Amino acid sequence: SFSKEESREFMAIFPDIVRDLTDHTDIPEVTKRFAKVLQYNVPTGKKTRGLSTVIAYKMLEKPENLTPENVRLAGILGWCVELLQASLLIMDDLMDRSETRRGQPCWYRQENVGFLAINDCLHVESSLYSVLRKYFSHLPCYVPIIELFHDVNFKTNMGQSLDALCMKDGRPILSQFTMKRYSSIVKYKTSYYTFQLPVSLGMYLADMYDPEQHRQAKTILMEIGEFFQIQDDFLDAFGDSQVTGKVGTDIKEGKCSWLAVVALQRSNPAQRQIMEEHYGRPEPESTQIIKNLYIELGLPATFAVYEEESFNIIRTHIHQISKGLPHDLFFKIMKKIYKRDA
Amino acid sequence: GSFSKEESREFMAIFPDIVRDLTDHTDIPEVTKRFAKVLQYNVPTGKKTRGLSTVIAYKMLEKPENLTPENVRLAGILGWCVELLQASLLIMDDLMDRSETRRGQPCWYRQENVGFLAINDCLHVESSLYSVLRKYFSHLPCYVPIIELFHDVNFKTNMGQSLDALCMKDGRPILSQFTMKRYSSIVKYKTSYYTFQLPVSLGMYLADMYDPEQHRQAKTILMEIGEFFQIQDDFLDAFGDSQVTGKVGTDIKEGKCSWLAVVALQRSNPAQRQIMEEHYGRPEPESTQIIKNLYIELGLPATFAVYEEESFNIIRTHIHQGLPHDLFFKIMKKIYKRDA
Ligand SMILES: C=C(C)CCOP(=O)(O)OP(=O)(O)O
Ligand SMILES: C=C(C)CCOP(=O)(O)OP(=O)(O)O
Ligand SMILES: C=C(C)CCOP(=O)(O)OP(=O)(O)O
Ligand SMILES: C=C(C)CCOP(=O)(O)OP(=O)(O)O
Ligand SMILES: [Mn+2]
Ligand SMILES: [Mn+2]
Ligand SMILES: [Mn+2]
Ligand SMILES: [Mn+2]
Ligand SMILES: [Mn+2]
Ligand SMILES: [Mn+2]
Repeated sequence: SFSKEESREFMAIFPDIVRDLTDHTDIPEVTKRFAKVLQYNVPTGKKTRGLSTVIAYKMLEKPENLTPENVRLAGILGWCVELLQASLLIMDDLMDRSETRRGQPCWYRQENVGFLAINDCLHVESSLYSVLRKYFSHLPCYVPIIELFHDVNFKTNMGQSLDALCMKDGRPILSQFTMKRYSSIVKYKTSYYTFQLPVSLGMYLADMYDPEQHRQAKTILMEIGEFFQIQDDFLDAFGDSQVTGKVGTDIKEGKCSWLAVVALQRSNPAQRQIMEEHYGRPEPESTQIIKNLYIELGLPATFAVYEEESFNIIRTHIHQISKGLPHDLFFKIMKKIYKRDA
Repeated sequence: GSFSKEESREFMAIFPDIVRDLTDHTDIPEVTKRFAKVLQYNVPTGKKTRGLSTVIAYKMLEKPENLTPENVRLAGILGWCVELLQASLLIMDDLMDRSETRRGQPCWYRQENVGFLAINDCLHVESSLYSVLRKYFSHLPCYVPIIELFHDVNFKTNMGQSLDALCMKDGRPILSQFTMKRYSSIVKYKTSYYTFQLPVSLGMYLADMYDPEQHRQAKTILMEIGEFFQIQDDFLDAFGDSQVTGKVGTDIKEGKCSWLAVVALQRSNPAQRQIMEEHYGRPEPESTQIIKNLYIELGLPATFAVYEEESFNIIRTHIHQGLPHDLFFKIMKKIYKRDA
């Protein structure tokens, strides 16, 4: 349901994650510093992935099996996803040369961090397998959960690589900016870790190992992932940095974003040359010239129309879900993200 | 095993399968073909001591009658999982230490159209070893312990790296904290766990040796060999031939808490100590050459050569004291007097 009481239930676990990873008695300098890394980077987001892990479980598990112990375990799995999100955001902000994350200067920009952000990134990722070891190592779901986290990370790395290959020799490859390429990027970059991981982690905690059941969840959770990333791409250019918590860099970094794809689809020959000349430039005047074209092409209105159609199209596909999977779970995910401004 | 040609041929024959197993996700050939390039350029170009050690350890810890071609090749695949971890750590390290060359070629992040994308490749190469472990070990009792060992050693290595990186604050090195105590802590976490304990511990788990005391006996002697090994690397950074070592040292420029910088301060007169304060951890080429000229004036090359001989003999005395001694003698014989 994504309610005040669940947000308070979830934030109550976080102190214990910090204690489990920091409280290696011969290097207190580093354990104390890693508490700061966790405190800064892990808990200040919307925590949708982590809260979806708990909601997924509660709606897949048999009502009679929903003990306070079993709910807490779903809470700890959640925070393991947020640990992965944290690691990915530390790296992403370095690679995309971002200014602000979640309302604060990006970790790598801070006084004595810089490239040390690369090590923190890797440290925050490996720390979740330590949390998994302490709480799940005596449960049937231990190996499958470990393997899902390894597979999802590998797939997320490939997403991030395909995302980075938008530029060669300082200029974007606008000829290759297709909706086919776009769909491949968000599938691997976003959908696997953001949407599949929480729901699958819910299924494994409930002992739901049926391959066809996971396959039915995957198909709709990929559609939701695409829908989600298109929202992120819109906000990067037209969002309020005060509300979103970040300054957009998609245009400056010359990303194959949903905006850039649709811009090219609808551009006249003079508008295409603008894109050629000014897309993916370090100059502020170029970024504004591109945003001005985006405005000119009615991409705000175009996004808003798509969002509403896509919401309805996805809902129709959720009503057709089979293999005894709960519909409401997927309606509840869509309700939480539909028309978001952060 | 004895680090022989045939053992390098046996170990290099598995590598094509590792690249096949990770790259041959059919809807994105652009990324899988690029990752085959990332692997080819970053994994097998080292000496491969860690990976070859993992095979040698197993051969010497497993019962002679249980050494099948199947079991030896599994120890090899474990060897490559160690070389994948190494490959990922080196990509990250070169970005952080602002290094020019690695293994005779430009550092990965300096290559045309890499840059900060080297941060993704770093992460991507580490996660790829857990895909290899899954395929070949998921049915064995040693699966979970081997998964966990890697996770633990990675976490430990990350903490090593951080301590190493806190040598500087506000552009100046913290020379008053450059002790042998701090140094022994850096190398323990940064080098010894993944370079020496990991191969041997993997060879034990594949031989179904789960006795904690046996892992604790091996650990004690392998921690000594790691400290020895890192001191050798610290000497080469400043006095090594870059054409031979394959890398241009940056320890003086980055103001690292290296053995050389620790011993320099221990023996420095008050004029020599101010030279360090003024010129250590400076980007300017003239500052790096002044420090190397001070290092030569404190007879540090002769100091290292004496230490290397002493420690080599002291460790051999510790090895003599049901684990196979020749394993630890053969590792020490490989790295003793090395110039790369
Ligand atoms: C996949 C993307 C777009 C990264 C950010 O995800 P969120 O927008 O959910 O970020 P937080 O709330 O966790 O900061
Ligand atoms: C792997 C991640 C973080 C998802 C997409 O990255 P983006 O770069 O598009 O994410 P934001 O910085 O816009 O949150
Ligand atoms: C921990 C250190 C000093 C990294 C280099 O190790 P090696 O000198 O074994 O590197 P390669 O053989 O793999 O190049
Ligand atoms: C690679 C790791 C984690 C060890 C760090 O040692 P260095 O930073 O000195 O590595 P080299 O360049 O000397 O190989
Ligand atoms: Mn970004
Ligand atoms: Mn990005
Ligand atoms: Mn974005
Ligand atoms: Mn280093
Ligand atoms: Mn280095
Ligand atoms: Mn070195």
